[PDB]
Amino acid sequence: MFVPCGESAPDLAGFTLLMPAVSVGNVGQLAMDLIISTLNMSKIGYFYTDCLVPMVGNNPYATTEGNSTELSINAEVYSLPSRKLVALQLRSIFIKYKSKPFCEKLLSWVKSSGCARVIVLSSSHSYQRNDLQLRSTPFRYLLTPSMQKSVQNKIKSLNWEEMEKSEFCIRIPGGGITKTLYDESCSKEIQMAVLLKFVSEGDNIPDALGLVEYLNEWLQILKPLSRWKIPSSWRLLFGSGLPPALF
Amino acid sequence: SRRYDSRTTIFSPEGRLYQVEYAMEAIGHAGTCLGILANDGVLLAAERRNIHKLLDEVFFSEKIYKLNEDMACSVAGITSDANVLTNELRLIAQRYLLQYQEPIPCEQLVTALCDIKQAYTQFGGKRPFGVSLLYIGWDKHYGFQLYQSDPSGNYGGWKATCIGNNSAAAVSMLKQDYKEGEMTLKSALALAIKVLNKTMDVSKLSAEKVEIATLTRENGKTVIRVLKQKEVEQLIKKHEEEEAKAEREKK
Amino acid sequence: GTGYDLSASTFSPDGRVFQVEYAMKAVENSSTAIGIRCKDGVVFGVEKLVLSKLYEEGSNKRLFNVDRHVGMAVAGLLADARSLADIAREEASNFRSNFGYNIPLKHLADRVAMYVHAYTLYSAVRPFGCSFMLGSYSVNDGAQLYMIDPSGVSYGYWGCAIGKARQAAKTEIEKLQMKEMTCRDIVKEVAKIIYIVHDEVKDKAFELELSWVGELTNGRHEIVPKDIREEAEKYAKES
Amino acid sequence: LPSHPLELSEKNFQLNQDKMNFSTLRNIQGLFAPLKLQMEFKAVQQVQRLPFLSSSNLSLDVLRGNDETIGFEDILNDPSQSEVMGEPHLMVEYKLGLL
Amino acid sequence: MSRGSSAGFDRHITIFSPEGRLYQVEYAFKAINQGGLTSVAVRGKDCAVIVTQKKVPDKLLDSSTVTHLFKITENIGCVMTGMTADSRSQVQRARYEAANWKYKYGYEIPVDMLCKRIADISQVYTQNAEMRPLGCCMILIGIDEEQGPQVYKCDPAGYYCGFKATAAGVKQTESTSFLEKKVKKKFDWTFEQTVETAITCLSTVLSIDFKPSEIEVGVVTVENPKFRILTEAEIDAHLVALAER
Amino acid sequence: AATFFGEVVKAPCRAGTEDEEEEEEGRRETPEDREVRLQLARKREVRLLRRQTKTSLEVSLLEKYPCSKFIIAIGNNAVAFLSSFVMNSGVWEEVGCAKLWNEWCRTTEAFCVFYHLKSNPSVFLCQCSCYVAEDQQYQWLEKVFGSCPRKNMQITILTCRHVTDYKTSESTGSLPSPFLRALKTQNFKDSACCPLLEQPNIVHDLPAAVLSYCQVWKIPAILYLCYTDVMKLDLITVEAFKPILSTRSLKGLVKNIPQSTEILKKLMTTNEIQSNIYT
Amino acid sequence: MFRNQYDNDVTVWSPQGRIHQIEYAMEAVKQGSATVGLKSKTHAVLVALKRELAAHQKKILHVDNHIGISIAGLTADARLLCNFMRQECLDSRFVFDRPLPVSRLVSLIGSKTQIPTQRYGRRPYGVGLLIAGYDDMGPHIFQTCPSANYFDCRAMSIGARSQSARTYLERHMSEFMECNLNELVKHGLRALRETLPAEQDLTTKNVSIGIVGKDLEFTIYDDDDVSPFLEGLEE
Amino acid sequence: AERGYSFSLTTFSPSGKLVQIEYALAAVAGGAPSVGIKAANGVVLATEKKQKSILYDERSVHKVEPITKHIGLVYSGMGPDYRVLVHRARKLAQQYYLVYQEPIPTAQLVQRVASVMQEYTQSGGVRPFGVSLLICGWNEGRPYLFQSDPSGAYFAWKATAMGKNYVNGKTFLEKRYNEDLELEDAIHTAILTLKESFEGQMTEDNIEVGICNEAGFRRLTPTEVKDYLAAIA
Amino acid sequence: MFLTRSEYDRGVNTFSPEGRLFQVEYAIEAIKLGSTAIGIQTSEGVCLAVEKRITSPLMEPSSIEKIVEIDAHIGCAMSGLIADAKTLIDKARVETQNHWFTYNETMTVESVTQAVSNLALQFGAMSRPFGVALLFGGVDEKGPQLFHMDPSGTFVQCDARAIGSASEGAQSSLQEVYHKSMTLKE
Repeated sequence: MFVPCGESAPDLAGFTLLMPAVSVGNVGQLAMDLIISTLNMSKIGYFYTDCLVPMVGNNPYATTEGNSTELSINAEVYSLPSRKLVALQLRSIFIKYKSKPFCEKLLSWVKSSGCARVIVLSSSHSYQRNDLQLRSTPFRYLLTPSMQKSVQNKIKSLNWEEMEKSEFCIRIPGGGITKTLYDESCSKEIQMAVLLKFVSEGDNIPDALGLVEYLNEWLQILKPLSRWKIPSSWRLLFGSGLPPALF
Repeated sequence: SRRYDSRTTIFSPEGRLYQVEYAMEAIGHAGTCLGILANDGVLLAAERRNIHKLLDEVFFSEKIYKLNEDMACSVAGITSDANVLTNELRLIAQRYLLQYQEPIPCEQLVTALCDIKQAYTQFGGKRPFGVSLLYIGWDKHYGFQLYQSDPSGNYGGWKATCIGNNSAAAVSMLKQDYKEGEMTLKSALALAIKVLNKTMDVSKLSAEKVEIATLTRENGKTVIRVLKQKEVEQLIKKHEEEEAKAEREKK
Repeated sequence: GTGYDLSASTFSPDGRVFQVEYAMKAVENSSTAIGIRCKDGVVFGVEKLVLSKLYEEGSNKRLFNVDRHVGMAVAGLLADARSLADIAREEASNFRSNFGYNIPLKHLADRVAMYVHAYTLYSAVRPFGCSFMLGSYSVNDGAQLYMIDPSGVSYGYWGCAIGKARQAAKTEIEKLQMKEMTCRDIVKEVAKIIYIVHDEVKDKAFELELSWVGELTNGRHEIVPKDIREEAEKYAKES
Repeated sequence: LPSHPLELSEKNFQLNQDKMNFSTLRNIQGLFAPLKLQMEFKAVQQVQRLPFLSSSNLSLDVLRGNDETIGFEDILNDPSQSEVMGEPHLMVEYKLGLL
Repeated sequence: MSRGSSAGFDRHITIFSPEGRLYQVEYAFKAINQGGLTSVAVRGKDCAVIVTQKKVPDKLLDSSTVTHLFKITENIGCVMTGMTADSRSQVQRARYEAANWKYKYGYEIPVDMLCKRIADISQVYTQNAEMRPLGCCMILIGIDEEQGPQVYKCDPAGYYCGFKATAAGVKQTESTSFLEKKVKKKFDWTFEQTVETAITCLSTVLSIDFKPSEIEVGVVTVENPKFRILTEAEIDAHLVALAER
Repeated sequence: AATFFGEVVKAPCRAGTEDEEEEEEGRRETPEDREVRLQLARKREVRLLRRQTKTSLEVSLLEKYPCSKFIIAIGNNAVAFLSSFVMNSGVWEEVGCAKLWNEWCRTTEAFCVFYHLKSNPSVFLCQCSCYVAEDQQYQWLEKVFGSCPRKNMQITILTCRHVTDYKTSESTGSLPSPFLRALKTQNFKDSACCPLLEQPNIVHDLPAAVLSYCQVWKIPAILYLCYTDVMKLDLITVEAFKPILSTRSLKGLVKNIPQSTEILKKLMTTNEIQSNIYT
Repeated sequence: MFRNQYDNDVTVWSPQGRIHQIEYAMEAVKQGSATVGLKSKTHAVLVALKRELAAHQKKILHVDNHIGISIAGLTADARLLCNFMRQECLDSRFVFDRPLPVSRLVSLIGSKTQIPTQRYGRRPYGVGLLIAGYDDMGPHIFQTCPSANYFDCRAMSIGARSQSARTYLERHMSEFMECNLNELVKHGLRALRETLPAEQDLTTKNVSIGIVGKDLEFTIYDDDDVSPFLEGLEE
Repeated sequence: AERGYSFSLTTFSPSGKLVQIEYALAAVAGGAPSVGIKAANGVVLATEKKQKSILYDERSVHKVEPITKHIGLVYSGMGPDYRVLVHRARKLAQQYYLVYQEPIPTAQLVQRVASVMQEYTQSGGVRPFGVSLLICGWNEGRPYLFQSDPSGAYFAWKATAMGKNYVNGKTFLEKRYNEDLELEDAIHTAILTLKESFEGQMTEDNIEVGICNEAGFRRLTPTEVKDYLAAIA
Repeated sequence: MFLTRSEYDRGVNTFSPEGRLFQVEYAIEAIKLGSTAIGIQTSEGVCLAVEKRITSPLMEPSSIEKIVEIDAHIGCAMSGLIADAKTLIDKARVETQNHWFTYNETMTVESVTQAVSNLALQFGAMSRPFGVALLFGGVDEKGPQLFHMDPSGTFVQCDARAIGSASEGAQSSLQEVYHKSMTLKE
């Protein structure tokens, strides 16, 4: 379900939804935060669904004091009509048995709104990796059959590697929403590109930067080449300070 | 189900230990091994499953082992663990014989090895052996006996049994063609070879696919022996000729 | 190595033990602790950040002396510093009892560094978060100065620092030349550097403790006299 | 008292060997070497067969440096072939220290 | 181990990979590379030689203290490349092993035996979960009674194979190539020839002509079968000889 | 785990994506598993009812009774403050009670009873001394509001947190521990009465649910963050909520400070003993 | 945020080079009740603020003839530390025939509490000890932070709301030295009352006082015994 | 995937597989080729040593090593594990000789070493020895050949191959090997098998041959294997 | 800015960010999972009472007794994991027996509860906090004394305490009705 911040929902027809798929840490969510901060996308609404654990703070990307007093919630929707982009931002864990309901909700939402691509920024486990996977590269992708031939050939020309398939199944260890979301989108027959990076939990900011660069190789939403502006909220990412008695 | 199977010492909501169940599955992956009790004695019709053309025959037997003067057993599972388990069997039997100067009753040895296996199942950090042994023997108390233990230590008494590959079909067909108190060792071998024929569908009985043992009592002495290649060939030929005669009669 | 920093017995994809590196950074978490080696001996100083005035003077001191002739300036986990100070005390005591003479600074430093490495090897325990530097003087041995790290490497220096502003103090020592004056002249340099690298805005107040060993003190480690200690502080205030 | 002067001499021969080795290393190398060796021996001993079976202790001998040495304890009485054996669970409990 | 076994094929020393790779031993080799230096050891007709480039990163650091050449026994000498603390610990371990050998068997340990014992310890470290391989590479030298010069590389995986000429460090492969070319044209390597070959191999693979203080030459010879680390003047003379030719 | 020596272990997952994937792999669930899962769901069920006959209202308080403001208190300190300073102002008769159960709460001293002044029936009070689980938070939201707003009520949420949770540049033990912060929605155009919560600091649980619901549905709401170092009904912590008495919320619903603080001591001193785990 | 991987075990460093378990133990001691300790030229005084029906806890303990302690954290680790301290003092007086020095005992406790922090399968002792004592060199007031490192203090306080007591003690840090036993005790009671809410005033059943002096040996004072000091204590 | 079972050694997969032992066998299969042929007069233990560089000294680690005067072995996989197990094998042989004053039968030694490896394959905390032992010997006027595995299971063989292209090596042995096959040409058969499973050019320093006949085990010198290679081609 | 998972409640040697051992508190509330024992101490003596829960009519109430005897002058009531209470009270009985054997006197209630606490301190012997509480109600030479044992491991002096299901209500009523000058019959 989508709920606009104002009286009406601005149309997202001809757009491409950029998705944080909650996975191994927050690589996808951090990448989405990076993208929203850099492109300076304005919040358009709230994807108010009961699947995420509720939270409330202030606008993570606050650049002015006026923006610093803009209440935020777990699921907030941003858009940039200049590039025709939509940036949903999940900032919470999922609830038991609510991941697949969330996938269905979001895919119905994008089907109704008109967004063509639901490109997902996600992650998998840097372990449970084959010798080939360990040796080759962390970044992988996955294109649903409905994907247009043009962008599929663009990705092929970029020479990417696709997530290993294990008939087979679309398995993303530590993806959760990712795998089921892709399966349900394939059922819906709507386009999506599931970009992911093999990662281990911890300081994942470099991983988020790598994932947004991986996306940029394809979409070029940023000048291809500090370039990726970080949210002003990124701070104290290891808790409070250390006590005076110690050290 | 992807939970409560990390260790052998962890239960599930239903009250199940999945590690021993997977050990039994590994047993199921083994080769067919039969054991049939009979009035004259008891046999162990095992599947050799040594069919490489560059394999030697420098050992007494692959499936069949000897524990003591009164006991013998077959193996269907992991060979490496089965070796140490059979060594333990021999050692326990010799311990009892040294202490009491009488051959260990079959049930006592079976229970001791089941204690070994269930102790490895009980404590964390140890893998359940995953070997099912098919014990046979004779003793003053219960005469000829046929026992069968599993990785979890659960052992039962049997008139005819099977472990390894196609065990369920073999047991069902044994109880379909077995008589309690009437089978002699002759008919016991006939039934064993029939079951092996009708279970081992990978290839016809070539007398090297098959490894049958025999345990009888002559002069009050437990005679543990293994059917010669000639003997198993005769068994196979008799079974095949009888089946051909039955097919001819059916018309 | 996000997936290879949870244990000290695991290597990274390119062969790193991130636990030891995090111990070296925990060393930096503590205030600076300088020490300069002169021809007469060594002089020790520390940017001892005062915690509270409730604490009695001398509480949680940094300049220990594990032997009559050996000093010890530390920077990092105070508990670990005390533990290695005790270890060094035992090592020196046994060395003097058996070999019959005071343990050479080199031998004691190597013993403690190998103890630290032993701690960094196995997965049972964790590396020491502290770092320290020893100093001794004898008529035969002469001026000596060593520094031990969480990794457990005992390299010798002509003057070095450990802590928050380690690098700045190291560059100031490089700017300084130390082996043509006496301890009475290098104490002032130590105080000057400690004052220079100290940050007033970040840290409200701090106390400068000075200790030295050399022919001046007859090859024994002692705290600088208040008269000289105040003069060194006065020189630091001047510049 | 013991049944023979050598009774305790060889009941604890290995204990004394390690004790003297560690004493010498402490006197010469320092505290670190005995600590390291104790850690390696403990680590290798933590992993082996249950007490009611005959552990090889291969890697323990390799560290100790007697994996290519033979003694009377190796040949005279063989623990692999024991004459009296306790219950499995009983001896595992004894090893854990519960009894 | 106390915490257990790490999660993943290449994260714990004990557990294998699909091909059966002990990726942690390979990462120990990567740590040896992390050492940052290169060492070249040369076996010859008369002398077994060990040469490495010694770095004094800063002026304050005492040049005398910093070293990568250690003596285990009178006969035995070695150069360590890799983690410094691990190198020192393994040198202490080698000295302990040599002392134990001398006590047990009465006569001093040979080179190959010291390496083999160290390699057995390394194999145990790889086998078990608690311990980890040491990120150092030992290259022993010595004059054996039967053979004479003996250069043995000695790895964390526990591979003690001897050598006619050994290399280790960051330029290991290039040094191996250069030394293989040299041995293919074997010239009855004398003491001077061995030392010069090692020095020039280092100077070629690293592509820098060293100062006598930038390298550390250690030699054990049939005439002097006790390990001897060359002094500043002697290394300078050797470098001058290299420059003249 | 590390149950034994070589126990292979796995790292805690922040996203909990493994649990979600397990919950998303229920396509091959056994009928008994489904039955027991639904019984657990029934166990975890908030139930708004009227104590007249302990019977479910079958309607949200907002829908059933018109609401002009609803001051929520979630936590022992918040409920104590709201029961001392506010309940002395008038009658505040009960309107209903929510019966919820989880691992950390029971159906009732874990109560989520509601009240209304009864002189102004449009003003409401909530006393949530219990804890509401993540899955039960939206259920409570739809049981008390009904997913459809009135857009004309002052939702004043009160909560108590630990200064440990509050993140700051300096040490967490170097704050004026009994301090309060604020978080208010778009519609709320009133003074925060206190500093607003910092950026990296976020909140969760039922108070976050209420504030997010008010933000999405355009209801003027404010959520108060009483950070403390002790959570045992201390007078300091409930006096940390004193500032909100001056602001519009609880402005006309407060009778007199001296009476409240006089009985506030009785509430503090009448509590039970927390065993002998600490000193 | 990213510290969850490294904040659960005490033998693992965080990317910022910190062991958060030790900080959590130092928070546990903080969550405990407030106690005060201070010494004069001739006396070392401990004053502790106890927790309704049922008796209270023994924050003040007589660990030895001339050493006493006050507990401000977990009760179990406090009991173990008290047992160890008592055993050390008993062994010293039994073998060496020496009253164990307070500073030496504090160093022993520092090492004891350092052990678990670097060892796996253990947790840091989550207790702060205000150790009073007197021997050889006058009184000894100490503080053993649950992190092994400790401090020597002329006056100290630790627990919940203890910052007010610390501030008051700082206000008169120098006065305590030139004070009679009575006055020192009253200063301790005022420091304790700083921690109490403004409404509350010190009673007899919420105060225990541990006093060791020049001639006096350590003794714990109960409600009736602490009433004298409370009688005269300025509001 | 079944990764939890892939990582742990002490766990059974749902199908009932010990994946860690499978990976140890994969390491064995990724080792250097090693071909053993049990002839009539004796046995052959030929392999492809990895000392092909001129620097690699000849008088160093040997792929084929003796345990007793009448027993030797070759391996494929991990050198360190091989050497440790060789030390254990020699220890066991000396124990048997001191207990019985009799040469240890090859079968008994194989049993003992295989049990030693099973010890580490069973318990959790160590790993299966990533090496398989091709143990040969001669007793009571009879040649012997055995194959040990990291699982601790061992089998008797007439002609077997290890390492890379080892299935192809066994197929070649089945093509060539004869039961009557005598020694001094079983060596030729082993040479040809290793050539079929070779990478590079066949040199006397690229192979290590050890035969055990009535006389006993003996590692062949470079001259002898050079002569055999010259006779082959 | 992102809500995440952190689990400090699995392991008794793990501190929460606030410095709290969740395992001990889980044991504390696991005691409340059990039945309530009403312990009272007065100058005329100490009384121990409990609401023993008989699951079925066929059960023998003699075997489910919660109140036991540790010595003639010592008594306690159990509430929670009775299995661990077996070990606890066995330790107390052993201690008082050795006291009678050696000093030929009566252990103080405080002393016996301290000993059994020393037994209870061993967790993280037990590998988990003891999941049962005791109310050592005895009358020693010192006089009537009530105590309490908790999974925390240490004891605490008491004169009126109720522990188990509805422990808070029982305690409230007991403090309503109890007074220092009450009699044992009262």
